[PDB]
Amino acid sequence: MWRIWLLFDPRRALVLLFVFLFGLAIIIHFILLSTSRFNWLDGPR
Amino acid sequence: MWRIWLLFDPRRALVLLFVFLFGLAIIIHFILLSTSRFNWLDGPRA
Amino acid sequence: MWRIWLLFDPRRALVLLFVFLFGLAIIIHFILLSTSRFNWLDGPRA
Amino acid sequence: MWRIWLLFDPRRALVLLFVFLFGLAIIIHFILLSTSRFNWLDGPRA
Amino acid sequence: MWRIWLLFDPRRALVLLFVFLFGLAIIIHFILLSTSRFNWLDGPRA
Amino acid sequence: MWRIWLLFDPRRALVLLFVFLFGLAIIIHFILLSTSRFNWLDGPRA
Amino acid sequence: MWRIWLLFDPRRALVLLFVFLFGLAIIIHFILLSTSRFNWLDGPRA
Amino acid sequence: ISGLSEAEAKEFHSIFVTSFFLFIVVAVVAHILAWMWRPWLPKATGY
Amino acid sequence: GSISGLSEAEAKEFHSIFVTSFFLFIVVAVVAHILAWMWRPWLPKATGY
Amino acid sequence: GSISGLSEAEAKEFHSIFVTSFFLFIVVAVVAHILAWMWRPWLPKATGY
Amino acid sequence: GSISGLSEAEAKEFHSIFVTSFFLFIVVAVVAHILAWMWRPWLPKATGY
Amino acid sequence: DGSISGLSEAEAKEFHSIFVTSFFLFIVVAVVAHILAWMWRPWLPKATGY
Amino acid sequence: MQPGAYLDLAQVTLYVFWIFFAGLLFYLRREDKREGYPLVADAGSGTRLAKIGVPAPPDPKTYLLRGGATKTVPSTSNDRPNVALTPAAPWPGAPFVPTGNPFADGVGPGSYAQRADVPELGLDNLPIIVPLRAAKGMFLDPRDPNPVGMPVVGCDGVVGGTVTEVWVDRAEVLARYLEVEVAKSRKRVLLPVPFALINDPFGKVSVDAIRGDQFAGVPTTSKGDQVSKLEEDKICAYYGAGTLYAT
Amino acid sequence: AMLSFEKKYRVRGGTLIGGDLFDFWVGPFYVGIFGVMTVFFALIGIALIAWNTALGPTWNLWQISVNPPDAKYGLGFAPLAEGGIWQWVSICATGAFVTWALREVEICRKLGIGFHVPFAFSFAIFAYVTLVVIRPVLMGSWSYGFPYGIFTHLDWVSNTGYSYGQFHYNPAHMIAITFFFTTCLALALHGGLVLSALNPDRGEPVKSPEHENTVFRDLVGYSIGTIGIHRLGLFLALSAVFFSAVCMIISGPVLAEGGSWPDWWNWWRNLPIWNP
Amino acid sequence: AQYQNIFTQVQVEGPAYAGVPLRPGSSPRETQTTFNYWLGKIGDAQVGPVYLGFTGVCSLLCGFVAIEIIGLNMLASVDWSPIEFLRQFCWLALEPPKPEYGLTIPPLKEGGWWLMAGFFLTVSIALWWVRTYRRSRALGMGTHVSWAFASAILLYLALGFIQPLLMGSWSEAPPFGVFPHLDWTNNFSIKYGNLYYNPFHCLSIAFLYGSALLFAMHGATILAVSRYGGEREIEQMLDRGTALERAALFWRWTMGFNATAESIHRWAWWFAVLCPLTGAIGIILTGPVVDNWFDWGVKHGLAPPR
Ligand SMILES: CCCCCCCCCCCCCCCCCC(=O)OC[C@H](COP(=O)([O-])OCC(O)COP(=O)([O-])OC[C@@H](COC(=O)CCCCCCCCCCCCCCCCC)OC(=O)CCCCCCCCCCCCCCCCC)OC(=O)CCCCCCCCCCCCCCCCC
Ligand code: BCL
Ligand code: BCL
Ligand SMILES: CC[C@H]1c2cc3[nH]c4c(c3C)C(=O)[C@H](C(=O)OC)c4c3nc(cc4[nH]c(cc(n2)[C@@H]1C)c(C(C)=O)c4C)[C@@H](C)[C@@H]3CCC(=O)OC/C=C(\C)CCC[C@@H](C)CCC[C@@H](C)CCCC(C)C
Ligand SMILES: COC1=C(OC)C(=O)C(C/C=C(/C)CC/C=C(\C)CC/C=C(\C)CC/C=C(\C)CC/C=C(\C)CC/C=C(\C)CC/C=C(/C)CC/C=C(\C)CC/C=C(\C)CCC=C(C)C)=C(C)C1=O
Ligand SMILES: CC(C)C/C=C/[C@@H](C)C/C=C/[C@@H](C)CCC[C@@H](C)CCCC[C@H](C)CCC[C@@H](C)CCC[C@@H](C)CCCC(C)(C)O
Ligand SMILES: CCCCCCCCCCCCO[C@@H]1O[C@H](CO)[C@@H](O[C@H]2O[C@H](CO)[C@@H](O)[C@H](O)[C@H]2O)[C@H](O)[C@H]1O
Ligand SMILES: [Fe+3]
Repeated sequence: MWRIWLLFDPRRALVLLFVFLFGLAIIIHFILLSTSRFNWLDGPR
Repeated sequence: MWRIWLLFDPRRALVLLFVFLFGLAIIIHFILLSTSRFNWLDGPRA
Repeated sequence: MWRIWLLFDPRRALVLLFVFLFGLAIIIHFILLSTSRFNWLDGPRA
Repeated sequence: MWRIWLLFDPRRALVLLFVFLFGLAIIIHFILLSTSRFNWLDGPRA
Repeated sequence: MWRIWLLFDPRRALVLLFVFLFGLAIIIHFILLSTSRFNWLDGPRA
Repeated sequence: MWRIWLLFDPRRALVLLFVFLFGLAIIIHFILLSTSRFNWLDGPRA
Repeated sequence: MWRIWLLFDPRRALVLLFVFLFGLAIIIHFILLSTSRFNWLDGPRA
Repeated sequence: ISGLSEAEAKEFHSIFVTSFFLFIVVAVVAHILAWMWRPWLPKATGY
Repeated sequence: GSISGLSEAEAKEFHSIFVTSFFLFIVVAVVAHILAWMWRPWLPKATGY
Repeated sequence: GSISGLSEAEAKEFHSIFVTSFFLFIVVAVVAHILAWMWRPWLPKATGY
Repeated sequence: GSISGLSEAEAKEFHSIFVTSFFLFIVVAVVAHILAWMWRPWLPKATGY
Repeated sequence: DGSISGLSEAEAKEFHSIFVTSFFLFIVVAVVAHILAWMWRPWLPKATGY
Repeated sequence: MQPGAYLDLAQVTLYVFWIFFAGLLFYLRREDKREGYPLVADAGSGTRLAKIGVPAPPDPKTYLLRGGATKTVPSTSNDRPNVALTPAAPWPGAPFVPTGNPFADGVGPGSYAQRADVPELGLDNLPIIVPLRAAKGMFLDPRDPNPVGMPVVGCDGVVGGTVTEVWVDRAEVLARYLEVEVAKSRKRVLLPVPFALINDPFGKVSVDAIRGDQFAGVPTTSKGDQVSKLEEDKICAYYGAGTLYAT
Repeated sequence: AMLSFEKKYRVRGGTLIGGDLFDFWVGPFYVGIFGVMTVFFALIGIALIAWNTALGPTWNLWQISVNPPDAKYGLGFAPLAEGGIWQWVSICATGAFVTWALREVEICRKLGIGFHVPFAFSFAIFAYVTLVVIRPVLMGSWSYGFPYGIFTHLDWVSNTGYSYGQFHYNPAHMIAITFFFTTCLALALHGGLVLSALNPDRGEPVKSPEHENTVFRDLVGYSIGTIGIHRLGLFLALSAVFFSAVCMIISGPVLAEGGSWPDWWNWWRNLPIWNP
Repeated sequence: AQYQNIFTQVQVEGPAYAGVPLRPGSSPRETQTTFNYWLGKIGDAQVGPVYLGFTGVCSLLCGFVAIEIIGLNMLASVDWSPIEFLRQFCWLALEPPKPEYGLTIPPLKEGGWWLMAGFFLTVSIALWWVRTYRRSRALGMGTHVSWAFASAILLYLALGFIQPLLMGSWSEAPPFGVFPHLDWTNNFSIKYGNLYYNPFHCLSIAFLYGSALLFAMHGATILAVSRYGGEREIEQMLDRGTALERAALFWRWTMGFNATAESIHRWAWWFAVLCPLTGAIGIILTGPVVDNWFDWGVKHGLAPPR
């Protein structure tokens, strides 16, 4: 599996991975915040 | 079967495959969240 | 772990980190300020 | 901590700091002026 | 503190500072003239 | 304070000063005309 | 033998002077036309 | 690639680590105070 | 030389004049603010003036 | 040389002056905030002020 | 020629003709204004219509 | 050099003579037309109407 | 995503578009940096590390040419980084002043690039910029003025020479240059058509970029029937210098 | 701060006002005196918008709005709290646009190129001035300008449109829409053509302008050329804005505010060739 | 410096150009070719030759079948009078089917002719797309033009086919007429709330405005540096001259960033293609997903409840 780095530049791969991860995290957070059961700030209603 | 990679450079094919799989998974998850029976956050009564 | 600084320029990394952190902090503050419970200026009225 | 100036140019970091600080102060002052409790010119009802 | 003039040309720094100060003064005067309590021309709304 | 003409060039400082003063006079007159008490053309509004 | 036309070129001063003067005349005439007392075309708006 | 010597990389890493850790400590104290002001994470029926 | 292009002597001279002018500016501003407060105070109470 | 292009002596000199100015700024801001709290408190209770 | 493409004597001829034509335009405009004033005087009395 | 327009002095003077004659005939005909039009219905009413 | 919930399909689609558009902006700004990088640091800055900006320049790109050769961009050999200029002040952002003659040094508005010293070859390996006397089958559309014979005047009314030929572009039929014989020299220079007003005075060609007496200094061509790209760029820059330095 | 080839171009001279005092760069940006002026105007306008928003009910980005004065003020000056902020923001915006154009002129002079770009920006400045100055004056009051809001000036556009029957029947409006759509078509065509000539099929050399002429002579039977397409692009983009400005000038000042554009076209239906 | 490059001063005339020889697998071109003096004042003077093969001829035949159907229905709606046809030509149309027929094939006088004309026009447009792709491939060039055309085709299909499908009725489609289709546009906006509050409509308008802005900017820039040989955009990329250097430095000193001789055409391509794409998405969402855009805007804080 260590050969993937012979296929992709580690710098570009790492930057793209971090950007993808942050985007996914913030999107999941906002989806949870949009609901009513899992809204942790003002609560359910 | 390994001859497929004599036609397609593995890097481009792999990037395209990952984009395709991610998009498909996103679409399936959102379709499931759209319904009433398989909504796993708020539940039934849509 | 120190080897990550043989890959990326530390100047651009620090500028990116500072911009990202300031944007995140400003967004979290604005999100809290637009709620009723966590509005610390006018209070829980609205 | 003085080593931060072996990485960044002090002359331009100083101007960037001035701009950032002035912008932040202006934003905070307008936020205060927009509220009812902390409006120091005309007072509460707004 | 006199060393600040080894980094910045005094002419253009001075003219930029004067432009900044004039803009700030104009903004404050407009803000005060736009209120009701601190309007020094017509007076309070009533 | 004759030393100001060692840092600046009078032929350009005069142009800049005259343009700035004309603009400032325009601003002040426009602001005065905006009011009811200090309108010297129609006088006070009905 | 006034040195003013030795340090300051007349052909460039005259055009800018005329631009400013014509603009000011237009501004004043417009301001007078847009009023009820000093509108010389018809008069008051009754 | 970056253009940094190995010693410079190690020194930058040490200083970066200590700065990050102090920032984290300050943030944790801020969060303790913020929870003391108003707790989040309500119950399923509200606060 | 320096990034600015000045020497220590010129820098110190300009700094002295700059401090003097800044201080006269601050003095006039403080007098203006005292006069403006005597005209109308700001910072009301939680119920108004 | 160094990435910035400065030496250690210049870095330390600039850092001394910077730290001094930053600390004066911080002190003035702390006093401003104490006065502002004396004028209005913030952080209300869950039921208002 | 020159920047414009004219000599000095040519420029003086042009200027003489320009001036005399502009002067005739101005005098006939003045006559027109006198006539127009006799028809419908602007600047009327205290409240004119 | 030469003319900025390309016409020599003789051609210029001839064109100018013909132009002046044509303009003058146009002006004369216009003046007659305006006298007739005034005789039909005048303009420039008094401040209260016709 | 259920009916009545706050989340709905339209806003999900909108956020998908926002993410795609951020990606596209990054891709476009990445493509924008294939020429002129890394940057050249100003005065009073460190020169140990390169400045590239946050969208990093992409890897070099290779184009396949007609004959079988290749061309790798960025073209670093076209920059001319060492010219006769001196800084007008020691602080960053200060303009430069020419130390010598800007018409002959190639600085400022009279600056040219170090292009390849060969003519453009066209689709049959024959130069495309060609005098009309060497392009069999082309003529000048008699409905338009014939510049051949007209004198040329500078920005000061002085006559600098006369027009003897028109150089055309084959495969893109257009008049690109005029050949000018200088007044008292029997030598030939080129004048770009966009720099000339044919028939501005009825029988002349007006060039308001350089003075009439400066046509003697226009660079010349090696061969009398073809021009290289470097020579074209130099001839254009010479007339471009007059826009600021003709006085 | 300079590109790899930029140093030989950063020479002194080519200004209009100010001499060599403002003849420097700040990063990539040239400054001049008009740069200082335009940044000043922009910052005053932004601060005024922010102050007007603090006086309002919300900080929502989509709902911010600076409303023009009431119709009872005519073409005079309104109080700052009841319409004057709109007038001063309009003044500041006009100043910023004019100074931006003049800075572009200075940059053109320094580089030694033509003045086509500021001339083309003057058309957009003219359309803005027609919308906020000329038409409100011809109508009678500043209350006819549009609000400075992301979603409130769209409501202004729709109300103004429905004030004339159906605005689609405005003929200048039709010509302007045709020019806009043609501009989009031509931009797509030009971009795609240059890209396909520079990035050819797999295993091919880079193409030439003869291939570019051939492909459109094979598609539609005519090709305009490399200078012709840029001329045509400028022409179309400027004609669209010219005819939109004309479209707005004749609506209200010429056709009354209660009229209908569909009924104008009846001039064609009443021609004596077929009218009775 | 005083000559603006708007019009050609002197025109050069030679023999007609037959064209680059075609890759094997194509018919021969035509030979008729002429020159026009006025077209040469702004651009190129040669007109022709044209290439017609199978796809172009079939495209023209289907398009003329559709045009003939539309015109014969317009003549029948006016009792075949040519005088009354010319009197009101912009007010005539071929209306879409009636809402009571769903997606079936309606009677001829109630939607059948409309459906047949739509079918043949769609086949014509698809054949023209195939022709663009084929003509581009026959010269060894890329296919960017056909993939830009596909976006306009997609907006056309969304307007006429996809949205009626998802709504379950042919009546949701526009008529074939000059003024009637403008009336259809107005009524479509009125029927589904206010189309100003559709965010993809807003994005499409932004991209149309940006397309005009960018094409004006690019035209003005290329005309300004054409004195240094700037109009040869392909040779200026393989060998950078001073024209493109000045062009890039203008925009760098103006607004901070610039492009290359090629990337600006990518900006162009993308801003032109993104208008019909966002438009098609917004049209597909209108009706099937959202039926009142102002209520959507109120729900997401675009406007006060009003
Ligand atoms: C949920 C939220 C999530 C997060 C959201 C946000 C996420 C992040 C988004 C980021 C987007 C990209 C931005 C760039 C990030 C990466 C930067 C990088 O890699 O290097 C910098 C990089 C340059 O790299 P380089 O050329 O190699 O130079 C390397 C060195 O920096 C050269 O070094 P140098 O020395 O030559 O120059 C130095 C100079 C460099 O200056 C600059 O580069 C200026 C510009 C900076 C970047 C600005 C970025 C702005 C981002 C805006 C984001 C959008 C805002 C939208 C707002 C909307 C409002 C409605 O200054 C500094 O760097 C100073 C740094 C050090 C400061 C020290 C202060 C004191 C410390 C010590 C304290 C005391 C301690 C001791 C105490 C005592 C102990 C005893 O910058 C750029 O490329 C600039 C252009 C980037 C694009 C700009 C436009 C983007 C679109 C903006 C739209 C909005 C409008 C405009 C903004 C409006 C704002 C209100
Ligand atoms: C119900 C409403 C009516 C209607 C009512 C109106 C009204 C009212 C108007 C239009 C106008 C237009 N309509 Mg209409 N219109 C309708 C339907 C349409 C349809 C359609 C498909 O149905 C189309 C394509 C159009 C198209 C058009 C254009 C002809 C025109 C907009 C272009 C323009 O004004 O440029 C002008 C461009 C500008 C003014 C841009 C100004 C640029 C400035 C100088 C720069 C600003 C910079 C900024 C401040 C700073 C940014 C810096 C940041 C850092 C980036 N309308 C409907 C039927 N329409 C407008 C018009 O023609 O005005 C001239 C107009 O007023
Ligand atoms: C009152 C009316 C509504 C309105 C109703 C609509 C409706 C409905 C639509 C738009 C659409 C658009 N509107 Mg609108 N729009 C309004 C106000 C505006 C204003 C404004 C200033 O007020 C502007 C600038 C616009 C502009 C726009 C564009 C962004 C967009 C059109 C894209 C396009 O290029 O299609 C033109 C291109 C095509 C239609 C594709 C071309 C198809 C093929 C390529 C052509 C083949 C021709 C064929 C061969 C010729 C022979 C055929 C036979 C002769 C028959 N609208 C108001 C609010 N608008 C469209 C959109 O996509 O938005 C979501 C759309 O459907
Ligand atoms: C990026 C989106 C924009 C766009 C792009 C675009 N349009 C395109 C293309 C592209 C990239 C083409 O390649 C294609 C084309 O051929 O352009 C020259 C085309 C095209 N866009 C056209 C029209 C068009 N585009 C429009 C819009 C837009 N097109 C968008 C704004 C509109 C509008 C606003 O309504 C119209 C009316 C055509 C000129 C052409 C597609 C021609 C076609 O499909 O023909 C079908 C044939 C018939 C209907 C038969 C009847 C004959 C004619 C009435 C049709 C036109 C024929 C003529 C163009 C060529 C004839 C040559 C002869 C020698 C045979
Ligand atoms: C009563 O009513 C009628 C009208 O009066 C109201 C009319 O006025 C007319 C019209 C006639 C006139 C009076 C005008 C004069 C015109 C003519 C004289 C021409 C006569 C025309 C006809 C009689 C019929 C014309 C039909 C044609 C030209 C072909 C039609 C083909 C199809 C409809 C395709 C079938 C549908 C399919 C397959 C759907 C697939 C989807 C697509 C959109 C893609 C289609 C693509 C292809 C099939 C081709 C692909 C080709 C490729 C890839 C290229 C391959 C490589 C090659 C080079 C071959 C008629 C006929 C009519 O009756
Ligand atoms: C059962 C399935 C299988 C079939 C369906 C297959 C689907 C795929 C069909 C889908 C069709 C959709 C997609 C198309 C929708 C169309 C809209 C998008 C656009 C409408 C067009 C708007 C124009 C303004 C029309 C004007 C035309 C008219 C003015 C010209 C008339 C010509 C006359 C004068 C002919 C000259 C006079 C004489 C008599 C000689 O001829
Ligand atoms: C490039 C073009 C390629 C083809 C693109 C389009 C392909 C078709 C898309 C997939 C089809 C989805 O399937 C489609 O679903 C819609 C939405 O419920 C149904 O449409 C439905 O609309 C509503 C309910 O929502 C009812 O009033 C209607 O009677 C019913 O038909 C269609 O009857 C069915 O055909
Ligand atoms: Fe181009």
